[PDB]
Amino acid sequence: SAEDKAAVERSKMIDRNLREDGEKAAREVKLLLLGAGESGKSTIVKQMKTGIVETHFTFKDLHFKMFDVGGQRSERKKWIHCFEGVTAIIFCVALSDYDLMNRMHESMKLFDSICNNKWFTDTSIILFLNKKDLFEEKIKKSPLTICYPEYAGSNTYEEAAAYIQCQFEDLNKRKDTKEIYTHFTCATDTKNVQFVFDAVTDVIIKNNLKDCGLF
Amino acid sequence: DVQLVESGGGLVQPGGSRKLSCSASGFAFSSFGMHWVRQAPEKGLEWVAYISSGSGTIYYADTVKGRFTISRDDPKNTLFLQMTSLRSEDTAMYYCVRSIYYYGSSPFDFWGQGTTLTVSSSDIVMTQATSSVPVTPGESVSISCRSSKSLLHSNGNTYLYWFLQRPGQSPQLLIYRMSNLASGVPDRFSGSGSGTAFTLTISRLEAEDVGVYYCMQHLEYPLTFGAGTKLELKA
Amino acid sequence: NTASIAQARKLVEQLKMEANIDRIKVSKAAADLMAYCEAHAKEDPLLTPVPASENPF
Amino acid sequence: DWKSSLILMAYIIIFLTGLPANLLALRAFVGRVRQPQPAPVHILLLSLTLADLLLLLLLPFKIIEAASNFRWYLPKIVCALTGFGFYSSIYCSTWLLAGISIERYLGVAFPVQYKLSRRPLYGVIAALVAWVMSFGHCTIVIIVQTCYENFTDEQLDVVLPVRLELCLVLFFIPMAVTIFCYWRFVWIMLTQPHVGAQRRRRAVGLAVVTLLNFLVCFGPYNVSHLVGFYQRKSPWWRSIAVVFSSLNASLDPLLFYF
Amino acid sequence: ELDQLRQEAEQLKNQIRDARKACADATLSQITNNIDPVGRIQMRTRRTLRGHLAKIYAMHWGTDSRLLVSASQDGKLIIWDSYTTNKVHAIPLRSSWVMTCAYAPSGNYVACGGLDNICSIYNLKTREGNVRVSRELAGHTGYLSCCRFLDDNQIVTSSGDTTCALWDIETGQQTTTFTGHTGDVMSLSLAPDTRLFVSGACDASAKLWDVREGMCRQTFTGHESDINAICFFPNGNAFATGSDDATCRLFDLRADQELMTYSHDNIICGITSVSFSKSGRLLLAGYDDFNCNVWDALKADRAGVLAGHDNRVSCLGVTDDGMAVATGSWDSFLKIWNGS
Repeated sequence: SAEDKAAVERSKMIDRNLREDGEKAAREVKLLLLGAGESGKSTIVKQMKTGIVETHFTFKDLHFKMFDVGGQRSERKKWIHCFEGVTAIIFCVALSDYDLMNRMHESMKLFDSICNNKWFTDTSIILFLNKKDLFEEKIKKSPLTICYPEYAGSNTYEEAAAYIQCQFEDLNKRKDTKEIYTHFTCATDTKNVQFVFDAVTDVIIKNNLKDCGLF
Repeated sequence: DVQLVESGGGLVQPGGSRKLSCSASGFAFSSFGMHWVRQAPEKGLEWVAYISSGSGTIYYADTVKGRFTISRDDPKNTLFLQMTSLRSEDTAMYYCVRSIYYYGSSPFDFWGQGTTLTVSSSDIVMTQATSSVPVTPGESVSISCRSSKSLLHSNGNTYLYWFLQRPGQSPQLLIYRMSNLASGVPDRFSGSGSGTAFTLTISRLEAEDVGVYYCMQHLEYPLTFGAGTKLELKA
Repeated sequence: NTASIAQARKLVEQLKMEANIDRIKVSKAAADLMAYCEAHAKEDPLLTPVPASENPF
Repeated sequence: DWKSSLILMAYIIIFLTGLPANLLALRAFVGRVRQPQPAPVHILLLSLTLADLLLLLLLPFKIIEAASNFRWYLPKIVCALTGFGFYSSIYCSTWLLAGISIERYLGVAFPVQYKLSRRPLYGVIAALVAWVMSFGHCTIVIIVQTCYENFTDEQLDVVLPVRLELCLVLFFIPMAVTIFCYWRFVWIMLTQPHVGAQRRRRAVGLAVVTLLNFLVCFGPYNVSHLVGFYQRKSPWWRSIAVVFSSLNASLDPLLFYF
Repeated sequence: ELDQLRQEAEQLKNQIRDARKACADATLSQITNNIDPVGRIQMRTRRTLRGHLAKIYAMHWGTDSRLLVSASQDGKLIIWDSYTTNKVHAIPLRSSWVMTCAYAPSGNYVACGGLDNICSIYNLKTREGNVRVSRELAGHTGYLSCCRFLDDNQIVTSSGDTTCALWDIETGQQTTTFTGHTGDVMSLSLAPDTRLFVSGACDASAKLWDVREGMCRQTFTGHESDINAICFFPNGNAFATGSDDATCRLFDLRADQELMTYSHDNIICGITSVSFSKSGRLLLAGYDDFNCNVWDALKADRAGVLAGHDNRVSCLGVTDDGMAVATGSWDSFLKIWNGS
């Protein structure tokens, strides 16, 4: 007829804009900032290049979106499925709260529930053990046994920091299908964005092989 | 504030060329289709050309096909109408009318001020009632309309449009799809019809209702305006 | 503390308001649902499908 | 004879296990293209399935040819059309497979560049290039035309230079590309640190078997072109070498099944 | 002091339960067992609306039973013409984490919200041809979980901060605040008279609220997990509840207790959406098993099954006239179902 065209033409123009928006979004990388109790979360936010905070930064011609849901203050199980299919999850843990129901134990508790999540079966996890400068000074006067009663090593920073990383890396039950990246950062560290870019490169490699049927 | 300003008119020799520019301000010009309608001196309205929102669909009247071309500039919100081989019958007041898919129809709600162009030297037929009717404030008027083809469609929509042209002002949409009241129109106006015969009723008359009433079908493209009924106050 | 007592007091006031309300029998309430379903069964296209003549979909 | 029976029998096996497997392969790949964000590999896979399905359509003609003990009872125009479509699909699949190897290699070598630059237009262009190049080069079957068999003195001086050019341009170029792309793909995958051990073997194994299928199926057919030119005679073992080429049309759905 | 307050609370709860048992003579199953069964129900997909590029969370129909509005995670609100499949409008969103959308009864406004904790109202009828945002309702400390329109100026908003609020449009202030829940309220359903509404929360409880006085009328319990779906009976004297377990429950406002239990052994997944037919005879509920089940509201018998989605059915509803049922799912598709 002579009036079906007008409605259809307007409708067809919408999918043209919808396809352009989808193509642009498909070229973007989504990151889920999932720290606990401001464990250096703000430090790593400024080092890259309200319910949920959105942060955009460009590194090596790749667009990154970081979502912070620390201000939600609600049951996580009712909205954590919205982040299914995310490229990776960025986890921030402060090493200085081991002497603060313990702050460190709360971090592992929420890490265990999030790493072993049904919606995050094969998602990449980037663990950021920040505040390492304060950890070195604190470990010289307060032993690690206050937080971990089973610790047997000395108070040297190198092994104490490694011990914390091993416990966090031992909380995942799917080591055969997912990988956790651990990086020690500080306020003056400038390679944090490179570490995130390196971690998401294999995720892109992971998706590239699935597109051609190799996975 | 929706605004459509027309410029680029004047005295043209026969066989010459001219271009009309319609500047759009105050609305999303990209999503609005545009129509060209001219009114010959002491005559009625007639459709000229139409351009779609995305410029994919373009149509012209049979009296201007080939000679006339229409174009739009979305970034500059300007509508163009290039003219070639201008004749003495092209002397009229050209209006740029915005049109979008609105309320399940394609209304002609806003019309431009118009520009003066002087050249010195199968279609559905809509038949109007008597061109002049004497009326006084406080009475009820009834304007009739006849269509050669049934404007009722298989989807239940009868594509009939009612316009009012006040003395010295551009036409204004009153009724679209024979039953719907346009925005900013008082509830005095009403529209009724069935297939080919249509009636527009004004319940309470006012001094601001003086003008010529036009009916145009949107069934086929090829939109045709009626002769027009003029409402004048009694002495 | 004060907040705990105030929270308990608010719950008590809410509970007593819900207790002293008029409750009709379940059988009477059940029959009301049955009557409405039977009365409006004809005007339910989901219940009794209409012919394709008057079906836009 | 025994040679005719063995050739005849293997064609039904490819026909019975190739036609269905290609059907679900096509319907899966057709839907993927209509799905949002189609990768260039999907278009290449769709074109490969069409070329593989095309080869299966004229397989009954080869069966009928082998049924009559290599005797042609059909009009010459039919065989020329039969030969043109059949041989074009072999060369079309050769370039489409090479294009797939390029896509796989670019995925592991430059994953960021591949993701940011992939568009369905590149897959269409690559598929179109393979289609026009294979079709144009395989017109010699119609131009030259037991059908497609021993020639006396004149076509021998004509087909052999064309057959030699067919092996070099149409096969050795994709063969070099396929080997180059898969050799670096295996090297990259093996030395990639952050890939799961179980899935790393799957990617390497699938890449190796695809390269072996390319060499095994398209190898003997193009070597006969080199062998025939050297002796200035049409090779007698061309028919059996063709059977290997048609075998790829059936294993391709299996290669992209799981 | 503080000790005796809890003791009197349990005594009040016991009295309420005793009153509920006293007014319970015969269940709905015994009364309805004599009437004829509804039989097997066959429905077919008439329209498949495509264009969404992410998981769909909202579906709400329009009052004209023709215009549809849907929300997804791509940050786009699409207004659908169900008769012609044409997309009337495409509204970009500031935040792409919208979970619910609402259609005004007048058809002039559309509201949506999500993890931004802001209910944004978009004007659909303006002099300009674009759709612009009109109001941004701020004040909730939790994610938006439901929004319903009473008129052009009043909207009830359910949020993840355990509290519900009644908002004003021309003045971005909370007219009344509804408190009393202990968990996040995930859904709300308005009564036909726009005088009362029911909200289901994560504490396996449903509360009946009065809009004008802004306080809870009654509290309904019986579920074992979080409540995700709610719908109001056409009478206004009953409502249906869908929880995180495989059980659907029908409650009576006047009886103030459980009436009928809808469950089956083969179902283990939860319920995301619940809707009623025109006559309130068919209970339609979406599930996490990629399937939709049609329940006989009077006999708890499974009348029919809607299997047309490859992902979880998140949103579902029935037209005002009840002619068609539109089902949304995480597979980024809308499906309209009609009977033969």
